[PDB]
Amino acid sequence: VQLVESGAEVKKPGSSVKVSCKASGGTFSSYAISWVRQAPGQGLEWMGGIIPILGIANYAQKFQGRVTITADKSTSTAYMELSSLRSEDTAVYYCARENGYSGYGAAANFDLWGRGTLVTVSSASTKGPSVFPLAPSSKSTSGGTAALGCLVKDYFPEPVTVSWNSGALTSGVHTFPAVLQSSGLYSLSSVVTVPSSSLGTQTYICNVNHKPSNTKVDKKVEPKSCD
Amino acid sequence: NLCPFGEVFNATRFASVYAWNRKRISNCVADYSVLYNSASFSTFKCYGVSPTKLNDLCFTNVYADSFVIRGDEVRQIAPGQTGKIADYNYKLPDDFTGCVIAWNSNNLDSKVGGNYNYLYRLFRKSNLKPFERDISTEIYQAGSTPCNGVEGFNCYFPLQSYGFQPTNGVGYQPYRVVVLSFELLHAPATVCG
Amino acid sequence: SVLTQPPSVSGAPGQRVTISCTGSSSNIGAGYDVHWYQQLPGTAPKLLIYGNSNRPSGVPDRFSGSKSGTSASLAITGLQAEDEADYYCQSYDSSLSGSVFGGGTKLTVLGQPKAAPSVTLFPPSSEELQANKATLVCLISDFYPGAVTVAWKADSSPVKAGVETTTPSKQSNNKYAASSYLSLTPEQWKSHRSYSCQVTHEGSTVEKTVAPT
Amino acid sequence: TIEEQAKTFLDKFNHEAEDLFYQSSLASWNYNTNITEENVQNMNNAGDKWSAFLKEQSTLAQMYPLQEIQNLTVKLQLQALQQNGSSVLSEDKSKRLNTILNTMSTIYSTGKVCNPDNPQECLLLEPGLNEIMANSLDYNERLWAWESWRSEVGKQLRPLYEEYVVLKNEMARANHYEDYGDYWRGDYEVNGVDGYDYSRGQLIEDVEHTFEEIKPLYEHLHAYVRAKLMNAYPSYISPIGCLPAHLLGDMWGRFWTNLYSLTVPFGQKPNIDVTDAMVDQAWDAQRIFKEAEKFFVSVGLPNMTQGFWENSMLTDPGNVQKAVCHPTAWDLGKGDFRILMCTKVTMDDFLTAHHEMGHIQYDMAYAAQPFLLRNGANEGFHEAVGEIMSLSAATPKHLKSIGLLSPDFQEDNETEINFLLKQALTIVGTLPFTYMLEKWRWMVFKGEIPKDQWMKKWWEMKREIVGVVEPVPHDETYCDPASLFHVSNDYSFIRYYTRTLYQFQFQEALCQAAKHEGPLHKCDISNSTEAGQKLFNMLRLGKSEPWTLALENVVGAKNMNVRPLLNYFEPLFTWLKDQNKNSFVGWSTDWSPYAD
Ligand SMILES: *[C@@H]1O[C@H](CO)[C@@H](O)[C@H](O)[C@H]1NC(C)=O
Ligand SMILES: *[C@@H]1O[C@H](CO)[C@@H](O)[C@H](O)[C@H]1NC(C)=O
Ligand SMILES: *[C@@H]1O[C@H](CO)[C@@H](O)[C@H](O)[C@H]1NC(C)=O
Ligand SMILES: *[C@@H]1O[C@H](CO)[C@@H](O)[C@H](O)[C@H]1NC(C)=O
Ligand SMILES: [Zn+2]
Repeated sequence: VQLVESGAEVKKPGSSVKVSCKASGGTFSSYAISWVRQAPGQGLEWMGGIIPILGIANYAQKFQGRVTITADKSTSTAYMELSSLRSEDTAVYYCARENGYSGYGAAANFDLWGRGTLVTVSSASTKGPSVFPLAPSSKSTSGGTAALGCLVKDYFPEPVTVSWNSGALTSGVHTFPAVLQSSGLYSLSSVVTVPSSSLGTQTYICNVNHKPSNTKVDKKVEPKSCD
Repeated sequence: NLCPFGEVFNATRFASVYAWNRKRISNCVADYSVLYNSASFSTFKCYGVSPTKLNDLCFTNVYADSFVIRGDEVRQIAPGQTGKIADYNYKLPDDFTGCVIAWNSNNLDSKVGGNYNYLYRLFRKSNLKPFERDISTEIYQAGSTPCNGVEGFNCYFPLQSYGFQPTNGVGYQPYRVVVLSFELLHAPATVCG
Repeated sequence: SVLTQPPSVSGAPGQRVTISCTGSSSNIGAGYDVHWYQQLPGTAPKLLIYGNSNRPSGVPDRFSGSKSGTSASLAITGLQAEDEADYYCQSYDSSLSGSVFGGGTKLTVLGQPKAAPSVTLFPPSSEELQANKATLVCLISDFYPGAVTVAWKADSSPVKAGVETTTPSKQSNNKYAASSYLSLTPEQWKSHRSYSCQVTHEGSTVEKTVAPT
Repeated sequence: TIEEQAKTFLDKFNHEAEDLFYQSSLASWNYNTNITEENVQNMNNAGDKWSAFLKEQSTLAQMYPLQEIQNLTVKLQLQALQQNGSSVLSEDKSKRLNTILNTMSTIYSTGKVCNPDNPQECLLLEPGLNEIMANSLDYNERLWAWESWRSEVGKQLRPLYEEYVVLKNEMARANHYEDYGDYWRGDYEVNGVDGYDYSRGQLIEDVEHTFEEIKPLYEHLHAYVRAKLMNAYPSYISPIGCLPAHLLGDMWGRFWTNLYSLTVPFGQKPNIDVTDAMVDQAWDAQRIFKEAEKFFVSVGLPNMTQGFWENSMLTDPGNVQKAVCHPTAWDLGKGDFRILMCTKVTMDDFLTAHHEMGHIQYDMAYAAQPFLLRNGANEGFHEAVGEIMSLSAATPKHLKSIGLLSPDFQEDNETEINFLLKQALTIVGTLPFTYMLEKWRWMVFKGEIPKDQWMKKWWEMKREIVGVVEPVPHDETYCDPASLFHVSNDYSFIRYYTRTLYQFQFQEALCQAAKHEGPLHKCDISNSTEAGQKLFNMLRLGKSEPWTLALENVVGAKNMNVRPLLNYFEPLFTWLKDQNKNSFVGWSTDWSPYAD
């Protein structure tokens, strides 16, 4: 079967998460359900597991009290409670199935895996993004092409859809990701390729939509006059 | 150097009887006289080897099999004994050549409200060979009706929950039972006394 | 963790590359099966080898496992393109009292067609100076993630503050593009005469210098 | 393949029922020592979980057939598990029935009597009414107490009792039984064992055949007590008629020991009494329990667990909290054993403590048996086992052996007669009442009597079987049998009738196994290890074996008999025979004190 997990949310120091899991077509029975996270580049280790019918859980040594795992067999689900969220707790969590056997060894093996819930901890506060235009200089346009775009500052979170002329441009558009800074700030970039013959008849604008902040700024780009 | 045995006996969470903690002891000297002279265990019965002359003899490797059972199945841990745990969880072979240690831990494996952390296996389709672990949670089919993984009629779960509480008798109190096995195969000796 | 794997293994297409897991005596040497796990990049992991010698349904016959003593081994008879993955060994431990994975083994199949890196330097505009912040960007295109070192200089001393490296994203023509950022102040923007972007790739270095004035 | 499914189901039920029963017993013990509202909530939720689990497991058991299993123990477990009771009917009828039972309990518990001089001054039933009925030397006061008790509860219980009777009859008819009496008598039935079957009619015939043998021992005692009350009260009882209703010691006429001081035949010889012997030697419940443990372990029986010695109460800590001052033992299971024993420095408390220790020893006997192989097929075996050890610990030889009674106390032909009379005043005297009540309830539940002649038949059979006269006629508006503790909370009363013979059969068996050819009343079972082992071999069996075999392997008889009961009081019988050389023996059914 397939296991469905929740989406990705950002979190704060302290607080808690409510990562869940759901098995399609039932079959959330006669099998232990374990939770394994994937640390960003440092491996995977096992949080714990529940035999869902018996309602008894077990945990690891480093996560015996910090993490609490619960199950509900009626709706075929399991609720993960992770209190005391710090920075090293930023990872992606998976709900894996268990396939116990009688083989002499009889080691627990995870057959089916979930979609994966990405949980991250950030201390960034909600603020107003700032967008400023960019235009090429005289020396930059050596040939018949020119490069220009719009840059985003003081924005959060990283999902941002940048459209050129409300989606009227589809060729030569590129999207760039952000990078961690000293203060936890993120910044992206966007460039397009345009001929120099269209710089005096058609203007280029950037439309940035931020769903959590309920803001949408319309800004124009006008080429440099000194160079 | 001394073999690691203190953290085996002073472990915070012993494993359950359906999936017992198995450890290999080798390439060190293990003084079994410390365990006998401490005398902090109710059970010190050792078939296959004398209770005292195992210390000065040299063996190759040691297996430690730790689990927690109740009181009246300590008798069941013996060659030739049968039971719902001594056959379906850990069947000690008739040619056992080691020792079994059991001690009472009612102050560390039980608490108020009912301790259900330790499990056990109750129903099996057939018997199990010695030195075999069974962690299969597949529903035991009793009758001819195939329930296909849904709990119901002629379908009961093999794994149940224990009844460890600190206010119970010595016959149902949590006893930490470890099994020591000596192998004398065609290998040079690594553990001595 | 307790279970030790090589950090990475080189990949020879069409030959055998063995991935080993040298654990302790209480996890592998005890007798527990060593379950081999394979995770595709950007994909949830799945069970590759279970029972320490047996193969699940939907697993190619190229991947086979074998454990002797306190060490396990993964056999990869055939090396194709989609074998790019990190391989983990999982075994139950007695002292830890729980299942623990390994450190991962990146099986890297060889391949490297590339070209010269093309970089462009975009100076800041006039309206950005009134925001009490100065940004310097370095647009680089037609390059590869190998040797993406970015250095900054102002004709008198290298800059060691505000420099970061961004993971490139795949384009629609099997190309990857990225950029580097620099946070500064408009007060010191006019102090320096010029700014340049330094990118080193396979020994090919290109220099582009902008002039604020 | 059906039987192996039955065994797996029974094992699952055993484990889960052991866990839930331990939880409910824990809640009950928390309540009975630390009475508070949340303890009542704990009892209620634990009982609801227990009832729901038993209900669904019994439905799953009743789904199984019963004609393909020859396994005896499996058949017994299925029979004792496939029980529905009030759940066989609809939800509204079951709710009505248990609401009627709760009204019974509330009306019986809330029993108060107020003086006619002022309605403010009233006295409750348990704390004080029994005390003034036990300690009274007046006829008019006891008559007024009887009238005040039975003139206000019967009027509010009579249609309620009729509703309870008809609801119980309907539930019995809905459970493939002719009547509720048949349902209660079916607990003694044995099915499967060849040559040891037991129906519901042979029990009644054997009870009648033993009652006609206890009648000569009862009518002589009746004549003796009638002569004693005549000597004490010349103008209140004539030795031609029957005994007064309210002059039976206690209120219900069960225990006649309240008039023992009034009916002492030899007041010169001092009665056996070691109350000062334990008062002046600083004896507490700890020392009593220790010596009882030593006596129990000296006869081969294993001693108590540490659980009993540390978890169970034996004293109340002042007035900072309230606890139940009533003897009640609990078999919590999983090696946990507890007992409420309200200890005072007396002899009745001593005998009650020994009886409860016999109870918990019987509970510990079948420790390895499952929850469906629990306490035996009757609820009188445990009573008999407790009371035989209680009477063995109360013998003068036992008191002299432990250094309590002085060795200079002689045993003449008067103190033994007084002891036999005291024992028969509480053992023999309740058999006619028990037989009458059981027979009456049997015919009520069978339906042979209409609703307009219940009192007439009850008093006609009271004036003949027991032989008790009424100071005033009562119409059908009253309900006097509905004033018993065992009838207002749905327990059977034939258990006392069975244990009255079981105690004497066990005593004779132990005295024969201890090689004691002397008198039965001076027989002592101390120092007897083989008799203790032989008794424990049957105590361990429990309900796994039929009670007929459990009697055959102990006393050598498949059916109970009154031979030990008649042999025990033989000197008392001869004394009653030769003392009643000029007094009338028997009673008349045509006598009435209100007709004079
Ligand atoms: C008894 O109940 C009271 C109710 O508040 C509680 O405070 C106390 O701890 C209880 N004692 C025991 C021994 O259970
Ligand atoms: C009932 O079955 C059990 C289990 O097979 C068996 O041990 C027992 O002897 C049987 N009962 C009788 C009376 O034979
Ligand atoms: C058993 O006999 C000995 C013999 O002196 C006696 O001291 C002891 O009290 C007897 N046991 C009991 C329980 O009376
Ligand atoms: C029961 O008696 C034995 C000796 O027969 C003794 O060793 C044991 O300590 C006694 N039990 C208790 C709880 O004192
Ligand atoms: Zn009793």
